[PDB]
Amino acid sequence: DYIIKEKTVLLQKKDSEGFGFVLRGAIEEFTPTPAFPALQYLESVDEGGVAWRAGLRMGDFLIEVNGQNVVKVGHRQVVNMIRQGGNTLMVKVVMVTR
Amino acid sequence: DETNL
Repeated sequence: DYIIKEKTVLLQKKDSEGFGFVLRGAIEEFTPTPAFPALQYLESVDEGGVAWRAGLRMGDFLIEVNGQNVVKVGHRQVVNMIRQGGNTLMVKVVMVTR
Repeated sequence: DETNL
């Protein structure tokens, strides 16, 4: 079986810091499966970080960046889309279990 | 490929 937990969070950081996560991902012909529901995912998240306090964890997959779907969007364009918002980031992720 | 955010 699969347990898919969708969670939508708003990340608010200061100028002198980061969101506190490492985005990893990726070709491009992508078929979302329950195990891999997206391409880009959080490889690590800094404990007590902005992202971390927001609820986000290692393994979460990035579905949306600021209301816009990034399910099939490349790594470059996603990092690029994250920077676009500056200190505010609304992100929609999925935590896949079992 | 990775990025620190």
